[PDB]
Amino acid sequence: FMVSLPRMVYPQPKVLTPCRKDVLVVTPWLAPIVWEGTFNIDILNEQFRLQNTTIGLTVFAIKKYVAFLKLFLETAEKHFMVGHRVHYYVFTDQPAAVPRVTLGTGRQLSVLEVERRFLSEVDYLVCVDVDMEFRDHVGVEILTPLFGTLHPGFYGSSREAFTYERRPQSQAYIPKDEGDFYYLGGFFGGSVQEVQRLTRACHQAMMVDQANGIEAVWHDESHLNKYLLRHKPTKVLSPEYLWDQQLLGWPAVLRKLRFTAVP
Ligand SMILES: O=c1ccn([C@@H]2O[C@H](COP(=O)(O)OP(=O)(O)O)[C@@H](O)[C@H]2O)c(=O)[nH]1
Ligand SMILES: COC(=O)CCCCCCCCO[C@@H]1O[C@H](CO)[C@H](O)[C@H](O)[C@H]1O
Ligand SMILES: [Cl-]
Ligand SMILES: [Cl-]
Ligand SMILES: [Hg+2]
Ligand SMILES: [Hg+2]
Ligand SMILES: [Hg+2]
Ligand SMILES: [Hg+2]
Ligand SMILES: [Hg+2]
Ligand SMILES: [Mn+2]
Repeated sequence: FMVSLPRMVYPQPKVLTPCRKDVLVVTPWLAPIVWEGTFNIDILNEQFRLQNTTIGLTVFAIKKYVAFLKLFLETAEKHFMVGHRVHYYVFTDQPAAVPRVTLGTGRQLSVLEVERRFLSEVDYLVCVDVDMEFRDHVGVEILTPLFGTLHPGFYGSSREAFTYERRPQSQAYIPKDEGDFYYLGGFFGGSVQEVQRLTRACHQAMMVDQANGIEAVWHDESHLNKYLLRHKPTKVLSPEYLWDQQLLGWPAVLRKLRFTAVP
């Protein structure tokens, strides 16, 4: 049950004025593609807060990667789901190496040394790479049953150029005439149920490939793309959500660089 939104004063949307004229803002299966300018964050924040939404953010930090945790968490505190309940899940082989980062109210962190727990603790799961930093707003506009993010190096490429797994012997196989977009393995998420369905599917597919003596060209990312091709995401995030300014600069089409690679 969703309660009514309170009175709000904001610019009236204009039916005869496109949001963005330079980019596709909706997929052929009617899923919004999230770009700056397409959403009113005040309306969205209201909608999700009225649901007392809790977002889980998962990251793996093994070996030398534990060094990226401090900046990742500090910047997440400044830009990730601020105002909402957040639960960080850090999977690491070095529990004692996790930095002591100060968190805002309503936010907590759990260290898991290297399920049904996520189903009882959070509403949405966001899975990202740790060697990154938030530089701008990453909020509830991304929440939906299942979302993928456009790879910053292939958003303008034709499907034929996509680095999908091309060997029929692999479960991640996608022919040259198939494919919507090339999604990043480093930033995906959705409801706990949908995320677990995706990871369960990829885990099984990778096991089959392993038994068959084959390894997808881009590992988990290849399987993720196969899954999202066959199970269309309900929202697609623009490259604003995972960029590398060092390797790609700051194009005009990107009004904001929200989450980026650490040099
Ligand atoms: O030895 C590793 C390799 C990868 N990772 C995690 O997996 C992510 C993605 O792999 P990686 O960053 O090495 O490649 P990229 O995805 O940067 O090409 C890393 O950012 C970490 O979050 C890790 O913890 N230990
Ligand atoms: C995930 O890659 C990045 O965040 C940096 C992208 C920089 C611009 C060039 C993008 C294409 C080459 O990057 C590599 O692409 C392959 C798939 O073809 C994998 O996604 C690699 O992780 C990525 O580094
Ligand atoms: Cl993860
Ligand atoms: Cl991840
Ligand atoms: Hg708009
Ligand atoms: Hg995850
Ligand atoms: Hg998969
Ligand atoms: Hg997998
Ligand atoms: Hg996957
Ligand atoms: Mn990475």
